[PDB]
Amino acid sequence: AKQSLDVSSDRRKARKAYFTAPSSQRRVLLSAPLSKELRAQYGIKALPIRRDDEVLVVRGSKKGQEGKISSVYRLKFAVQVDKVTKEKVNGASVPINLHPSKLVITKLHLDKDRKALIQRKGGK
Amino acid sequence: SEKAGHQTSAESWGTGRAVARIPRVGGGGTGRSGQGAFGNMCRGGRMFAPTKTWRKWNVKVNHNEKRYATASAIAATAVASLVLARGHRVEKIPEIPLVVSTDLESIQKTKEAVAALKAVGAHSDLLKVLKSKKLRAGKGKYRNRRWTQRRGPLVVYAEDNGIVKALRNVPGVETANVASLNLLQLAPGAHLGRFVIWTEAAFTKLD
Amino acid sequence: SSHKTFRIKRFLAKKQKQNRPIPQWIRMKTGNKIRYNSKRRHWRRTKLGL
Amino acid sequence: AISKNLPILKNHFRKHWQERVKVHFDQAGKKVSRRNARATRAAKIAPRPLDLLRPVVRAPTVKYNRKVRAGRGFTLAEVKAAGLTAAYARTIGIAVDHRRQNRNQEIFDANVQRLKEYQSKIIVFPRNGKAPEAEQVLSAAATFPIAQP
RNA sequence: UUGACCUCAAAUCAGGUAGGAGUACCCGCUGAACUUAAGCAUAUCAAUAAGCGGAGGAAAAGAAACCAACCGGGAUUGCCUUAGUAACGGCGAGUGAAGCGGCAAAAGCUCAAAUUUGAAAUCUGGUACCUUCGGUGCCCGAGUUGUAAUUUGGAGAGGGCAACUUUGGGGCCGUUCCUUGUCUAUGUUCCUUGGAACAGGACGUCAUAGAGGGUGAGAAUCCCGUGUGGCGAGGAGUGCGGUUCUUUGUAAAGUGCCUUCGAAGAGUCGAGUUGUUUGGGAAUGCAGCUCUAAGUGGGUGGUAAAUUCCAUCUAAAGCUAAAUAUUGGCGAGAGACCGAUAGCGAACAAGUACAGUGAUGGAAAGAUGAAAAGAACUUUGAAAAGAGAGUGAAAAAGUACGUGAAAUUGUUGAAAGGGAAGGGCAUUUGAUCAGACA
RNA sequence: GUCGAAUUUGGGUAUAGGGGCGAAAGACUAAUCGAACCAUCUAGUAGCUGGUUCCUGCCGAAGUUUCCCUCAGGAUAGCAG
RNA sequence: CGUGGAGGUCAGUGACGAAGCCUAGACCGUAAGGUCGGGUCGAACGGCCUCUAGUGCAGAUCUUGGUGGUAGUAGCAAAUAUUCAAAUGAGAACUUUGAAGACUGAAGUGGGGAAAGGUUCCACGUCAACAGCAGUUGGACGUGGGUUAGUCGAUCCUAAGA
RNA sequence: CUAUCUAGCGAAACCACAGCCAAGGGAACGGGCUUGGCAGAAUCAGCGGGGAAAGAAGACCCUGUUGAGCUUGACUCUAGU
RNA sequence: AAACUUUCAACAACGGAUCUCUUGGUUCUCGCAUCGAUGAAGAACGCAGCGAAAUGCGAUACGUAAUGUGAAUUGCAGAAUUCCGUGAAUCAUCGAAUCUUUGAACGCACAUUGCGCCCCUUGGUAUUCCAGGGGGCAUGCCUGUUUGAGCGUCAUU
Ligand SMILES: [Cl-]
Ligand SMILES: [Cl-]
Ligand SMILES: [Cl-]
Ligand SMILES: [Cl-]
Ligand SMILES: [Cl-]
Ligand SMILES: [Cl-]
Ligand SMILES: [Cl-]
Ligand SMILES: [Mg+2]
Ligand SMILES: [Mg+2]
Ligand SMILES: [Mg+2]
Ligand SMILES: [Mg+2]
Ligand SMILES: [Mg+2]
Ligand SMILES: [Mg+2]
Ligand SMILES: [Mg+2]
Ligand SMILES: [Mg+2]
Ligand SMILES: [Mg+2]
Ligand SMILES: [Mg+2]
Ligand SMILES: [Mg+2]
Ligand SMILES: [Mg+2]
Ligand SMILES: [Mg+2]
Ligand SMILES: [Mg+2]
Ligand SMILES: [Mg+2]
Ligand SMILES: [Mg+2]
Ligand SMILES: [Mg+2]
Ligand SMILES: [Mg+2]
Ligand SMILES: [Mg+2]
Ligand SMILES: [Mg+2]
Ligand SMILES: [Mg+2]
Ligand SMILES: [Mg+2]
Ligand SMILES: [Mg+2]
Ligand SMILES: [Mg+2]
Ligand SMILES: [Mg+2]
Ligand SMILES: [Mg+2]
Ligand SMILES: [Mg+2]
Ligand SMILES: [Mg+2]
Ligand SMILES: [Mg+2]
Ligand SMILES: [Mg+2]
Ligand SMILES: [Mg+2]
Ligand SMILES: [Mg+2]
Ligand SMILES: [Mg+2]
Ligand SMILES: [Mg+2]
Ligand SMILES: [Mg+2]
Ligand SMILES: [Mg+2]
Ligand SMILES: [Mg+2]
Ligand SMILES: [Mg+2]
Ligand SMILES: [Mg+2]
Ligand SMILES: [Mg+2]
Ligand SMILES: [Mg+2]
Ligand SMILES: [Mg+2]
Ligand SMILES: [Mg+2]
Ligand SMILES: [Mg+2]
Ligand SMILES: [Mg+2]
Ligand SMILES: [Mg+2]
Ligand SMILES: [Mg+2]
Ligand SMILES: [Mg+2]
Ligand SMILES: [Mg+2]
Ligand SMILES: [Mg+2]
Ligand SMILES: [Mg+2]
Ligand SMILES: [Mg+2]
Ligand SMILES: [Mg+2]
Ligand SMILES: [Mg+2]
Ligand SMILES: [Mg+2]
Ligand SMILES: [Mg+2]
Repeated sequence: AKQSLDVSSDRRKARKAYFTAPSSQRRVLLSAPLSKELRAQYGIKALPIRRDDEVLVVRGSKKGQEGKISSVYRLKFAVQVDKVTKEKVNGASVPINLHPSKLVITKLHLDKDRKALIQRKGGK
Repeated sequence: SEKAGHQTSAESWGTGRAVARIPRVGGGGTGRSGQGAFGNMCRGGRMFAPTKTWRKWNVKVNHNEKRYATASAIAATAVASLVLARGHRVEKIPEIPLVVSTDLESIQKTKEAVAALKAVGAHSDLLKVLKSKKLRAGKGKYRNRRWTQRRGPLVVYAEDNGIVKALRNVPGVETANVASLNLLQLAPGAHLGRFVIWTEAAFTKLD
Repeated sequence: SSHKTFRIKRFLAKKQKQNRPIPQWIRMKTGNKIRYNSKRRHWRRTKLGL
Repeated sequence: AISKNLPILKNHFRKHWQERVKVHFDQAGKKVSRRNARATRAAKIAPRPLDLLRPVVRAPTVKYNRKVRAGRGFTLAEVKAAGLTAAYARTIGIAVDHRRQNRNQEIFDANVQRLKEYQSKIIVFPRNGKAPEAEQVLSAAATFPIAQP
C-alpha cells in the first residue's frame, strides 16, 4: 500500500502522466524482460528496449516468431520487428506494432553505455 | 461554483412577443442569443438551491453513549451465532473468543504471520477475502473506488513489536491496539459479530 | 480604397495568407483530428471590420 | 409573519451574511501544523524548555478573586529578592513584567520561592561552547505547577 | 577691485530613484439605491456594491495617557465564552459591543529634551590599492541653525567610597533545510474458451511491496511503479555539533552604600459649535471653523454641574517575529461531488467562430477497430456511385463510422372503414399462446 | 409642393443622458426617446397570474366570529388530522 | 414501489456474452412495479440488511434539440425581347462564335474617380456545395501570376477646432 | 401581366382532438352531450356564411397600500443668492 | 374489388435518446512567496523541406550556447556517420546569449511605417550638401560636481 505523501493513487493523474510523457521518459516505460539464458548470464530482470536487439514474441497471434528490433516507435508506445509484418491486399507490406512487455530479449546490443548500465544495476 | 449559471447579462423580454417571460441572452449572431437563462429549467442555467459548503458534515455523539456501542460490539464478538451470521467462516473454530500466544506480537515477516493465522483456524476466512474481489457496480469506479472485497479477521494486540507491519499487506486483515478499539471495525456496516483474534496480553488488559 | 495607409495594407496582407485550405499531409499525422479549416473567410460573406 | 404561541426570535441575518461564512474544515489540519511547529521549534531552538517560567498572581474581580493563576512575569522587586538582575533573568528563561507591583506579602513570598526552586533545578551551560548534552524537558509549567493556597 | 556667506537657477553634469501590471487576502478615502418597515420621510439594507489612492507574503496592531474597584490584573492578534446580553431604536421594524474566565502564540524596545568643549570624537562621494554584499590610505564635501558616544521614566545622570564577576571577530569540516539523480522482491508453468488471456481450472513464489497505471477483456508475481533501505550531485542559511587562525583591551558591561539632581513632545490637550459616525445614551470616534492651556501638572474612572477626596495610567515622536487572513500566483495530496443539455462559458485550433460604430455580447462541437488491416482486382455507368470480390472476431463497425430509443417516413403482410377517431362491460369469429398429462 | 434662395449638399469640427439639440412636433439624439445604449448592484420586491413529478390504505373540511388604511390579504376562534 | 451514490453481506451474475434497446410472446402483484423467453448488442452489473440525496413529469404562451400536418401547396408575373445555325460536351431555352431582331439614346445600361470593400483583377485547371429553373459558364472551388514615380498624391502650411 | 395546366424549384401563418344540420337543456348563442333529420370512395376551380378564424398576457374601465412624465404656498428638503 | 386512411409487426429510413466510457470541471486540505525603466502584463507583424490554426520562437526566429540522459525523429521526403561516442532526440534540465515593431514607453510626432539634433566612422573631388554603419537626446525628485543670478548681504580695495 501507499505510504508516502509525495505519491498519488489518483487514476486521473496517472493516466495523464502516461499519455503526456516526454520521449525520454517513454524509454523507461518501454522496457522488456530478458530471457532465462540472459537472466542467468547477466543477473538482471529487465532492460529498456533498444534498436538492433534480438527478441522473441511470447504473447498474441505472433507468438513464437523472432527477429531484430528495427524501430522503437516511442510516439506510438510500440516497437517494430524486421520480419514480423502484415501483407496488404495490394501486395504492400506494413510493420506490426508490438508492445515490449509482450516480448523477451534473446540478444543484447552492447556498447560502452549499455555495459555501464548493466553493472550499475548489479549485473555482470 | 457560486457563479455557475449567472455569468450572463440576460434580461426578460416581457409579454407581448408570444414567448415565455424567462430572461433571455441579448445580442445576436451566435445562436446563444435569445436563449433562456438563469432558470433551473433552462439549459446552462443555475440549479435549484445550489449546494453549499456549510452543510453539516460531522455529527456529534455523546461520549458515554459512544462507549455503550463499543462495549456491545466487543461482547458480540464472543457469540458464535452472531459471528457466523456476519459472514465469517468460523464453522470449525474450536473456541470463541479465540486467544493466541503473546509471541504473535513479535512476528516480523508476512509469510510467518499468515502461517500462524492459518494454524489457529483462520485459513478459511482469509481465502474468502481473496475470492471475493470484484469490480464496483457504478460511477464510483473512476472516483478512486474501483474494487470491493469482504472483511477478514481482526487481530488485537497489547504491544506492537512487528505484528502491524507483518499483516499490513494481507488482504482483509486489520490490526488494532486493545486500548483504542474502533466501532467501525468491530461492527462493519453496523453488523455485529466481527471475527476477532486476541493475543494473550491483550485479552488480560481488557479488565 | 486605392488610398490606404501602410498599417491597413499590412493588415490585409496577413488576412490573405491565412485564407487557405489545410495541407493534406497534416491529416495523416498520428493523433490528428483536424479535417477542415474552421477559420476560412470569403470577402462577400464575412467582413474584416477594420 | 406572526402566528401561534411561539417565542420571539432575533436571528440577525438581514445583511449579506453568506459572503462571510467561515467553516473550520481545517481543524484537524491546523492541529497537525501546530504539533509540527512545536516539534520543529523544540529541536531548533535549544535543549531549553520551549516556554518561560511564570509567576502566580491573584485573579481580579470579586467573582474570580478566590483563585490564583499564572501571571505574565515576575516583578522587578521579586527578581531582586531572588538574587539576580532583570536583564540576566530574561536570558535564563524567566519572564519579567515591569508594570506589575507587589502589595501582598503572601503573593510576594510565593513568587520568591518559585524563583529559588527554578534556579536549583536548572543547569546553565557555560559560554565557552563545551555544552554537555542534557535531556530536554519540554514544559517548565509542568515541572513547576501552580497550587491553590 | 577681489574673496566669502545666504537664497535661487542651469547642464545629454556623476550616481540613483518613482510611474505600469496583478489585486483572493491587507491599509485608507469616497459612497448609493433596490430591499425591510405589509404605505412612508427617521431608521433598515450599510458605515455594504460601484468609484479612487497605497502595500506585503502576510498586512495591520503592538510594549498602556489600558482594564479595573478586586486579596487586583498587565504589549498586540486569534479561538471558546461573555451575548442576541448592557445599550441604541417613528423604543416601531430592527440593531448591538466591552471588562473578567479557558486556550493558541509569546519578545522586547528607542528617539527629542543634558557642554565631547583638554580638542566633530560622526558621515556621503571621488581616487589608489586590496582578502570586493566590503576594507584601508589620501583628497574635496556635508555638518556647530548640532553629526557621534552617553540616558528614555521599568528609570537614569553628575560626584564620593568599597569590591569582585563577565567576552571579540573570522576560516575549515560536520549537522540541519531545500532542489535533484541512481540502485534495491516474486510465474508470464500446464488445461479449456477466445481475434487477443489480463477470463476459468490446476500447481507455485514474493510480501515493511495485494496503492495506482500500462500492456489486443477483471494482471501483487509481463512492464513502470509501490514498500524498505543504500550510495551520490548542486545550493541556501551561521540555527549549532566539532576543529582551527587571530587577543581583541591600560577596552566594554554588570552589581553595593552615601550625596546632589532628575531635562520627558503646543494651534496640541481641552472647550464651544456644525456635519458625519457609534451599542455609547446632557453627546463613541473622526473632521471643519472659533477659542486656546497647565507643571505636586495632564488624561481616564460610561448622567450634565459646583465643592471635597480617592484610584489608575503618562498623550500630543518612533521600531518590532509568532499565533490570524487569503475565490489571485506557483507546487502537491484528496472527495458518500458532476459525468458531454451535467460539471467552469470552454473535456475539442474557447474567450475561439460570429454580432455590434462602440462599451460589450458570446456559442455549437467528445467515442470506427486490438491493429487501417481505410476495401487490391472484375464488371455496369460520362461521373457520383452500384453489383461482386476482399480485410476483420464483427462491414447488424465503411472516415455520413460504438451502442442506435421516440416523434416522423418507405416497402411488405394482416384487418377494418355510409359526415371523425379512440374507450367501458359481455360474447361470436380469426390469429396466437402457457399450464397437467402421474 | 418648391426650384437662385431663410437654397441643396460632401468632408472637417463642436455640443452627451435629467444632459444635449429644437423656425417648438415632446420632436430628434445609430430601426431605441414624456429621459439613449452597455455592464453591475440583481436571483431587486410582488397581498397578483401560471406551474409544481410514484402507488395503495384510513380519517376528512371551510367560505362563519372579533380586530386590522381590513374589502383579491392577514391575525384570532371554529371546523380537521 | 422505483432512481444516482455509500457501509456490510450473498467466497452473487458475466466475453460459453454484463448493461442498454426492440419484442397485439409467457408469469406474479389491487397498484406503484417485478420476473422469464426471443432478437439486437459488446464490458460491466445485481439480490438482501442499512446509510444518503441535485431521487420519479403531460402541461408552466416551460428550456434545448429533433420532427410533422399544412404541401409538391402559396408562389418563382416591375425595369418593351427574343430567334436561327454551328462549335463544345455524358447532358445546352441559359457557355462560345456567326447571323438576325431590339434597347440604353451623351443628366446613358457610355468613359473615369472620392468614401467603403480587400484580391472580387488576370491565366490555367475544375462543378460536390453556392448563382431561390438550369449550367459545360461565373464576383463559385483549386493552383499560380500581377500594383515599378525627383515631376501624380501623402509628406509641408494653416482653418473651425484639438 | 396574373390566376389556370405542365417541367424544374419550393416556404409560412396556424394546429387539444377534430370538422353535416334543427331544437333542447347547458357558464343563459354546440363540431362533440340528449332527441330527431340523415348519411357512400377519391377529388378540381371558385367563394367569403361559419369555425364566437388568425395576428397582441385589453391601450378603454376597475382593483393594487405597483410606477413614471408634468403642475402647484401638498408634506419634507436642496444648488444658488 | 383496388386506390386511399388508420392500427400492429419485420426490414430499411430519419434523428441522436439510452447504456458504457473520460488526459475535463468542481470542492476541501497542505506547502511556498517570485512582475516591471537591467523595459513588465498586453498588442502587432514575422520565423519550418512540405503549415492555415493551436503550441513554440524573434532576422541567431517550432530555435543558439551550456548541463544531463545514451540512440532516435516519424505523415512523407531527406540526412545518414550521429552509434564501444564531447553523441541521435518535436527528450529532459537550464545558470550563457539572441530578443523584429510596439507597449508604464522615454528626441518630437503617430488615422503618417512622418520629422529633427548630437558624437564616432565610411563613400560621393566635402566641418557646411547627400547617403551607409555604430552610439546617443523624456519627466518629477534626491545626493554630489561644475557654471552662474540677486545693493538678500559681509569683509577688504
Ligand atoms: Cl447545501
Ligand atoms: Cl469483477
Ligand atoms: Cl485596394
Ligand atoms: Cl478550464
Ligand atoms: Cl454590442
Ligand atoms: Cl459620452
Ligand atoms: Cl406489485
Ligand atoms: Mg450549469
Ligand atoms: Mg457523554
Ligand atoms: Mg447503471
Ligand atoms: Mg474567391
Ligand atoms: Mg455587403
Ligand atoms: Mg548625467
Ligand atoms: Mg482597511
Ligand atoms: Mg415599504
Ligand atoms: Mg410589500
Ligand atoms: Mg413604494
Ligand atoms: Mg468596492
Ligand atoms: Mg511582491
Ligand atoms: Mg504568518
Ligand atoms: Mg508591520
Ligand atoms: Mg512605556
Ligand atoms: Mg492585554
Ligand atoms: Mg449598523
Ligand atoms: Mg461618509
Ligand atoms: Mg461614575
Ligand atoms: Mg449623558
Ligand atoms: Mg508600526
Ligand atoms: Mg458544457
Ligand atoms: Mg458486434
Ligand atoms: Mg452506429
Ligand atoms: Mg418509430
Ligand atoms: Mg401635445
Ligand atoms: Mg433602435
Ligand atoms: Mg426565485
Ligand atoms: Mg368518512
Ligand atoms: Mg384570483
Ligand atoms: Mg445481454
Ligand atoms: Mg410496440
Ligand atoms: Mg469494447
Ligand atoms: Mg430536481
Ligand atoms: Mg409519469
Ligand atoms: Mg415532456
Ligand atoms: Mg400536472
Ligand atoms: Mg410549448
Ligand atoms: Mg403553384
Ligand atoms: Mg407576385
Ligand atoms: Mg420584365
Ligand atoms: Mg425608351
Ligand atoms: Mg432607342
Ligand atoms: Mg474575372
Ligand atoms: Mg438553382
Ligand atoms: Mg444544378
Ligand atoms: Mg345546431
Ligand atoms: Mg337556449
Ligand atoms: Mg367549437
Ligand atoms: Mg349533437
Ligand atoms: Mg345522434
Ligand atoms: Mg368565414
Ligand atoms: Mg390582461
Ligand atoms: Mg397588457
Ligand atoms: Mg387594501
Ligand atoms: Mg411615484
